[PDB]
Amino acid sequence: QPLARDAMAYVLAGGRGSRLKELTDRRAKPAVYFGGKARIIDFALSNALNSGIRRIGVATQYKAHSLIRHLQRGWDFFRPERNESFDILPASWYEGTADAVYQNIDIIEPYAPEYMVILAGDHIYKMDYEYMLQQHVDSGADVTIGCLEVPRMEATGFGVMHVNEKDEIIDFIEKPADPPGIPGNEGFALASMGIYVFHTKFLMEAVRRDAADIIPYIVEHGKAVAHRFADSCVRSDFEHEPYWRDVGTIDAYWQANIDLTDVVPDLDIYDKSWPIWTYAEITPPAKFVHDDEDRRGSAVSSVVSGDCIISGAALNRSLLFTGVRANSYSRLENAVVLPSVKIGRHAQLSNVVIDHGVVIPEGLIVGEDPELDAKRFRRTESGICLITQSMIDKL
Repeated sequence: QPLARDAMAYVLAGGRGSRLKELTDRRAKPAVYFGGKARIIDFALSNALNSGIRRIGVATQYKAHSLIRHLQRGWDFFRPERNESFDILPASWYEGTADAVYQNIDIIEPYAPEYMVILAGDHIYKMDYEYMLQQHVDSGADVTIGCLEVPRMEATGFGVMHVNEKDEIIDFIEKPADPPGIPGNEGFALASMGIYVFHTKFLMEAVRRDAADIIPYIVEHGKAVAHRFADSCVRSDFEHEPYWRDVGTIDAYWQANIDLTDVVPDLDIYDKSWPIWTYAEITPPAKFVHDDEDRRGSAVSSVVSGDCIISGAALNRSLLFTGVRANSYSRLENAVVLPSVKIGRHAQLSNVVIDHGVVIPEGLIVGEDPELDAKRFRRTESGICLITQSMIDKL
């Protein structure tokens, strides 16, 4: 009996993405657009669905308006008569991650799932959660915790799990200077994905027995085991390794998107085997016009969504979301361009993330003058400008 039939996925989607700065000023991190493909939250949601988990809850917190609208419009196909449910819970004040689940016990117990699968909604990755449920029951564990096997140095910006010979967890440190290594495989550490499988009876206990803090109390006073991302990752034939991304900074967000322009991308957005569902509208095709001595609308080494009209504009190494209008004599290079952006004639922009809906003035130049760029816009140390409508308005 597939254990997924009896599980509920509970998605924590209050993450602010503080380090994305003005990208997350009027939206939560899980609402952030990714890949010309989806919003970040759709990865976790899609994994649950693809894994056979048909009961999903999503707890929101900060600036959730657009996230909730997205869920309402995109994730609307679950029917309770078929033992399917999708609950949007702005329960999660809020006060904590644990409280996000606690305060909606009265939504959970009616469904009576045998298993809870707690998921962070702010990471991009694909995983078949049935593996982790089978480990969780077979192992007799109180909690199974999803983990990345990363080099000890890279584990420094992570909650890290110190394990023993058979993967049982003996301690946990937040951001360790010298991350405890894996026994017999030192120089790799086991970092926390913030993915926790429980028995539901147990967790209601844990939540209503310590609610009115932290559940690594289980580590010390109980039985926590570790599940490795590599044991249940989903990989397409065109992905050379298990893909996971945090896109925690403007650099990392830019990079993950622009990497999709590669000839052989790390993430395969063309894969059908483990599909990412999202909110999408019927959209006309992308259009390229003008082929002149002075202007040519085309794209090279780029990803272009539908309803994009590239009119005498030159795009190189760029990713455009739906709705973009790029106008004559403009040029984009190394640009990640969110939906519905307009690029005026003669504008030239390089190494930018352009926010949703921004109208870029005729003639604007970005990525020529680093000093002017840092005055007008959010510039990273690496040279990426994040451009919003409010930065454009005060020029």
